Amino acid sequence: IVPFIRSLLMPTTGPASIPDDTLEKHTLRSETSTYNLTVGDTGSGLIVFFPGFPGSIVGAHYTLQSNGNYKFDQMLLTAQNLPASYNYCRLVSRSLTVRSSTLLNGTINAVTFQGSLSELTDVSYNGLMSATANINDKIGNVLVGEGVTVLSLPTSYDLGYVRLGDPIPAIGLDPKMVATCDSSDRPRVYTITAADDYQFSSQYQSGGVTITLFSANIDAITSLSIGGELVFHTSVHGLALDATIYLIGFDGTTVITRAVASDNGLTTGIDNLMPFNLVIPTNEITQPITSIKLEIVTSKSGGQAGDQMSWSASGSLAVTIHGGNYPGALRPVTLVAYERVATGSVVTVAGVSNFELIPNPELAKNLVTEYGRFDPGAMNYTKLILSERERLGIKTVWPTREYTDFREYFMEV
Amino acid sequence: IVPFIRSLLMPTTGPASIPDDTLEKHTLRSETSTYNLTVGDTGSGLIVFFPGFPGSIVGAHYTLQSNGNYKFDQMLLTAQNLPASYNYCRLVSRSLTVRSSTLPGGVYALNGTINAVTFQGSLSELTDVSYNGLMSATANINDKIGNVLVGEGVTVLSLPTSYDLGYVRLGDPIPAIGLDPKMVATCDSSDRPRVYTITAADDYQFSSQYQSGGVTITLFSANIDAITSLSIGGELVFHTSVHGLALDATIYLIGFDGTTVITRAVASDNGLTTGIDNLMPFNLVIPTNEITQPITSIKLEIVTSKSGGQAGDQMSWSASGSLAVTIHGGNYPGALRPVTLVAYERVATGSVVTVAGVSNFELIPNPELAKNLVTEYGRFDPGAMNYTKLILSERERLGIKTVWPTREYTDFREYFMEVA
Amino acid sequence: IVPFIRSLLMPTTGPASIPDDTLEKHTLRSETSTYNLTVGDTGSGLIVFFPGFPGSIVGAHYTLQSNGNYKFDQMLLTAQNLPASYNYCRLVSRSLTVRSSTLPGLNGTINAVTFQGSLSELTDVSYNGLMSATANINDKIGNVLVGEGVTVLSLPTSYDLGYVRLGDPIPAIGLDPKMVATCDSSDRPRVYTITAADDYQFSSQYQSGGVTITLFSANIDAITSLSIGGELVFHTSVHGLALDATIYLIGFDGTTVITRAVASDNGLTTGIDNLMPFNLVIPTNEITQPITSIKLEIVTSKSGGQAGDQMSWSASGSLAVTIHGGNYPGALRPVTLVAYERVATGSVVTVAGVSNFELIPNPELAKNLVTEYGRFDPGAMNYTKLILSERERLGIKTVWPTREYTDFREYFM
Amino acid sequence: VPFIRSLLMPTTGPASIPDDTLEKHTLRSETSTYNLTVGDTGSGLIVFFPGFPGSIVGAHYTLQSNGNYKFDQMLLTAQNLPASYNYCRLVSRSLTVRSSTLPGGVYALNGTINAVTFQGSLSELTDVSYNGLMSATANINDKIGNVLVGEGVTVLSLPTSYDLGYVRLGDPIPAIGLDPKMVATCDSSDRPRVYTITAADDYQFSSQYQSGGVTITLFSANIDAITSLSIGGELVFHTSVHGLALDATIYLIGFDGTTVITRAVASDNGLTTGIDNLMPFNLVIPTNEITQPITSIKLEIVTSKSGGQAGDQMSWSASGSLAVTIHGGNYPGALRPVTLVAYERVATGSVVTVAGVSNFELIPNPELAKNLVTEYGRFDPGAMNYTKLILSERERLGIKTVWPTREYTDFREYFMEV
Ligand SMILES: [Ca+2]
Ligand SMILES: [Cl-]
Repeated sequence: IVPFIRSLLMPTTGPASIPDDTLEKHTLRSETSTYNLTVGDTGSGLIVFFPGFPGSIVGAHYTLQSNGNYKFDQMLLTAQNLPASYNYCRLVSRSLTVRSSTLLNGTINAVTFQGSLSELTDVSYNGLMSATANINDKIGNVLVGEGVTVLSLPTSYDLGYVRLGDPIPAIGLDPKMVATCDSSDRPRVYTITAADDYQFSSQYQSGGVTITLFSANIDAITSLSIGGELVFHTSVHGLALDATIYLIGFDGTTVITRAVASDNGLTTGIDNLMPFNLVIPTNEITQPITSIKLEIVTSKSGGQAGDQMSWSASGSLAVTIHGGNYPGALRPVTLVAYERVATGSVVTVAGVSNFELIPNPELAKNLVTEYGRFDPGAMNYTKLILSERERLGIKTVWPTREYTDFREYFMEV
Repeated sequence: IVPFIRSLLMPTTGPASIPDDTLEKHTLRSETSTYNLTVGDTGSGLIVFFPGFPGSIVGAHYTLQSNGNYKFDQMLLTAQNLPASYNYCRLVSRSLTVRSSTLPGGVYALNGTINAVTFQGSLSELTDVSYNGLMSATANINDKIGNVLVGEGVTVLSLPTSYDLGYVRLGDPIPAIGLDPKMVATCDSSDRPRVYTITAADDYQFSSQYQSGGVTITLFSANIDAITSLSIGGELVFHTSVHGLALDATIYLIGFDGTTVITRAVASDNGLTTGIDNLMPFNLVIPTNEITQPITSIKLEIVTSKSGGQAGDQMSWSASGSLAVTIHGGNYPGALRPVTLVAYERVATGSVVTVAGVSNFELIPNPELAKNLVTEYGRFDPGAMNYTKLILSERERLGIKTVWPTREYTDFREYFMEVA
Repeated sequence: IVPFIRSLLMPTTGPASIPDDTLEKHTLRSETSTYNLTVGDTGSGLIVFFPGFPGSIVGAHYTLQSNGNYKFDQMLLTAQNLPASYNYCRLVSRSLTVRSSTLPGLNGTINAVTFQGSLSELTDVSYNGLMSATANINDKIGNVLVGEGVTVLSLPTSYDLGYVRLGDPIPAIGLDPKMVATCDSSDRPRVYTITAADDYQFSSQYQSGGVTITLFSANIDAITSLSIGGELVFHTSVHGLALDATIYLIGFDGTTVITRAVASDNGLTTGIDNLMPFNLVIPTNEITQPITSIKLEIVTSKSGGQAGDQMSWSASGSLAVTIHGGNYPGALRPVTLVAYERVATGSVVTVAGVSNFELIPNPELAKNLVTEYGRFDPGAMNYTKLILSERERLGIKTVWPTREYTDFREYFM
Repeated sequence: VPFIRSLLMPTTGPASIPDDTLEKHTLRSETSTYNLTVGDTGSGLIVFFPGFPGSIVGAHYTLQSNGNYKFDQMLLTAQNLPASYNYCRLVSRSLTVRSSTLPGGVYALNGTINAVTFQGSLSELTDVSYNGLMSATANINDKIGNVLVGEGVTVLSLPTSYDLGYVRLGDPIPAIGLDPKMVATCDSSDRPRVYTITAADDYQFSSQYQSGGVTITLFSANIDAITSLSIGGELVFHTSVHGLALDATIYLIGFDGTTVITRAVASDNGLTTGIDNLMPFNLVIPTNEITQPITSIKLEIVTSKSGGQAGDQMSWSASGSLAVTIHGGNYPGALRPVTLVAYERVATGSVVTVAGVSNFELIPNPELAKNLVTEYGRFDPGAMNYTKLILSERERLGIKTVWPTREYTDFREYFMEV
């Protein structure tokens, strides 16, 4: 039987080279993921998986709080940090199982959504059953003790190798200095026109008046840039602006704040320029970002109760998520939700990720790389299997008992 | 016969999945395009088609004016705006026919001819866009067609510019709320950007006698191409020995018809301090909804002024700097190149030039539609790609054109449905 | 025989279309490369080749100086400048031979290796050090006699690569005769993210003229246009301080290739966020030799100051260095190094090669150059995959002692 | 296979449907021929009911300068089936639309057509403009764009289910009455369509007196009807004000916005304070009163106070629901699907010519039964499977519901050879 197909459908058996046309000298590796997550007091929670992520980021766990909000717990990664040993990567296959081990203890709903985290319209335990219309991309009310298996299915082949966000040789006065070469090919770009002759008007107030000009859903796991410019016009004298950008997490928490304008004084009758020159590095992102908002504070230094403060603005920003549109980098997303699990129980996660990799300079001295086994009918066979996906029942989310049966039905044929 | 081949060569029969290695779960759709364009007073005009555009923009119509300049009429799109229902797209196949359908009351004689050609570059790269000059835009005999009767019509057939192309983000709206009711937020076509680099000045010396109101110059003008969002960055550094000088700088994006599509202030009353590097950064983002017609050039204007100046004293400065124009997803094959031009002349004024076609796509639904639209990997068809490669390699022998006199394309369709 | 395989393994026989799925109407061309390089007084040197470069840049020659440093000699290009006639390109195959052709008044050996990273990533570039840059026995060759020479053969780093924009000039007019405008290689950018400071504390006693520091230095790679964006934010309690900041791009030989002012007499206001944006664009025509590092200099000054006056500030910030089209396979990696030593001073090291391309003509040439999809050859790709997978068994090298490569050619014909 | 021939080429005549609805019947073809006149905008719309089980083929509307459509006339079959038959089933049908003339002053060609088959009924379309129609369906074989009017378009009726029952034709029944204008028919009834509307749920109405009463429209809803329907239900009115009286009328509006039928549902109905005032409807709208397809219904209420004076108050609260039953409305083909043929830029005064054939399975009325033999119909073992095979390969075969006539003609040849 075809190694690649075996690897694709049964990732835990090991890696195999993707039988496409991306002929690069590489090496094959398997990285395990093991976590024992703790259940909060509502007995409900959510694990967000990035099934196709080309690297060490596997997912994020959130617990549902009594007030109905989610709260970030932690990231789910591979056993080792790939960027420390390799510079390029391609995902070959992956599978993870989620089940309670601190065992009749609750149920799981799981779905594979074709967009990115912030694009979900409903993330409730029952709402997720509608995120996709594909019957083989959703699974409902599986007992937590039996568990669910997430299987990564392709979102395109002939994908390029991805830079891993590996550190680069650098020295600096600051011991907290960080330098990396980031995943960049195939950037995702968001364009936000925040104002088109927007008129702001308000009575003076010591300390100024704050407004949130806009708030938009965006997705980011790794480095991103925010560029652009706002132009302000005013008839009033003595106004000064303070502007700040906030990147918010899925749990509503602020993840990043950046000053864009500080005591920026406005001159009457002229175009007042407010540029954006922001770069958010990966190490600063502590949990997935799902929204961005801009705050503007208007103030009049020598003002007094009664003066009117006003200005008009026009402008657009561009948010670039480096490598964001690389299939698997932000989309798709597989959600595994659980409810009614006894508080304090352990939700156990166990999986394998298989990659095609290019070693970093030091490791390259000892790691041989090759083009990889020629297998003439491997791709055709894969295309045949995936086109017959519904007839064969190949799911992205499975009740583990069924996936196990599926594995037998495959090895004994 | 191989459904993909049938869709490729006869787009109006419907869509089919591209038999390459880009295995994504998707859905297949057909969008029609129907337009009844009006002929201006010169009886001449030009339709610019973007045969490989991965989305709803099919082309643009320009009428030729008596003064010899073109004038933008309107964009030609698909029946519905794909970005409103889908987030990702790939072009499978497309064909459009152009022919006259009317004669205003009074004209007894039908008149008019069409010249059409497929140019492997983007709009602003054409060296000649006159009715007869187009015939030389390419050397490939199967990518040009001349003097076809307007009443018979021409058929534009989209031929591949590479397979295994990735899905493209459609410029779909994202969830957002704002104080401004005119606020707009989208996720744009970005993979494979096109980048233009312009060194506007390398120690350029500017010198001129003061003048109330300032002195204006146009530092440079360059041809670039943009249909959707783009950004402009970089910087100009100014040096001066004169005191009291201030600069005003503006960027202009010009359309194919010479008109200004977009203007952006880059510098406003920016004072220049002597014996210091004066910095003028560019931080411009031009969203898609602001581009009303294809952009074919960019130019930079600088206004030098001396507030407390009088007739007689000299104004001057030296500058150095570069800008980078990034067209988001601009180099995605089909996004800007290639271009198919259909020119017509001698058509009775007031007649109707009718456009009708179909576009076929592989699409990924937006979140709301994904709740009701099933997506799949798509029929396995073992020899479809080989057959496609064989047909295209024999393109000249088989006579598969990108532009056809419609009668011939119709004959070609029959000769195809018989042999298969 | 399958044309493509013949072209791939024996580039000097001419071009052939790559049998992948990138179906573009194109034309095929061969560009030769010929150089007679002069050996310096140490008798030692280094030629850096970009085997997969999609265009006219073939390599760079450096001589080793008595003091142990390298010194840039010149670039190695194709006979004609492709961007002047074509706008898009893909590399089909390439091979170059390096051998001594002169005696002034035998001498010397060559070590060569193909490294899977880019120039600045090499950990050791000495004649002997190179032998360990890779672990692949077929990507290194040692102590070949210079008179016999070495042959560098370009092997694929992925197929189904897109066409690359060539950096061709665009129509433009300007007041400055020195004005330059091009459309650059851009798809698949490489991005470096550098966090230069995270509340970095700076402090020093005044000094007429200012105190200079080099905040950081990092290795990066660039051959063609790149851009630098981002921002530094400065805080200070002292009054009257002003900053000057400069970016330097350094070449492989340690020399300064490019310098850009980022801040000039930028005064710092107390108790506020002082913004220092980066808006640099470095055009290809300004890069005279490969860039291997970037550093930032900051000069702090207090105009009206006197001994005892203390100058201090804290800073935070990140920059993003974007190398346009830098991650396109072949544009920066891999690199093939050919080092020679003990060659008589004043000798001629002769370089001779052929580069084969798929090209799309510029507008003017398109009027007379016919383009086509290219020969259908059903099993060409499979055969290529088979050959590359049996690379080790067949002994297909990226660097060869020329005599062996010649025997290999016969054994093939 | 005769059935297939009839289904794909209706003009060749009728054939029995090879399903399981074994009834003794007779087979007939009824032609449709119309010469429609183009209005001053040069634009118009013909609405076809491709699957209608009877003589109603369609309706023609012209587009007016103000942007609204104006009803011209119904398109029927040569003869009125209900006059000779009592039951019916549609076998197959096709119609062509093309211009056949030129108002003097124009000499070559003028006009284009957009056509589409929508799977809903008329009022359910979201956009009926010339260009908007192109999106009514996502099926490429159910739409056709910018066909030259001189060449024409062909509408081909494709099935919306088989094993459909026979439909009563709305035939007259023996009846005598004192009124010469009396009418009695047995209507299409099987498979009614039903709309349920809640017009008010404690709605508060409040207004100042006014001579003649104060009028309001409680609700307005899109519904579809071509033949008889009934409207039943009840409104309940509560009030604290004494002396109030209500007048309530139901309006059935046509596709062109005009009122087609009105029925009083309350006349001078006085409201008693502190009690539930009931207002029951029992409206039966017979087919002959419906002059053009109905696309909406609205409820008008006039509140008055006979002995009131300026400054007097009028208020009440209301609750109510109604059921609109379209007899036989959900019978497949009766209301849905619909095929729209839109034309524009046609010279004013030109003639848009319609020509088609409808094939039916029929059961004669009592008088005709005396002379018309009926039978079960040819046994054709594989006709149904062949039909199912052709329809499943619809996209591969290119079998359209709307065609540029030249292509349909080519399609006919390619079939008569194979
Ligand atoms: Ca491929
Ligand atoms: Cl890219």
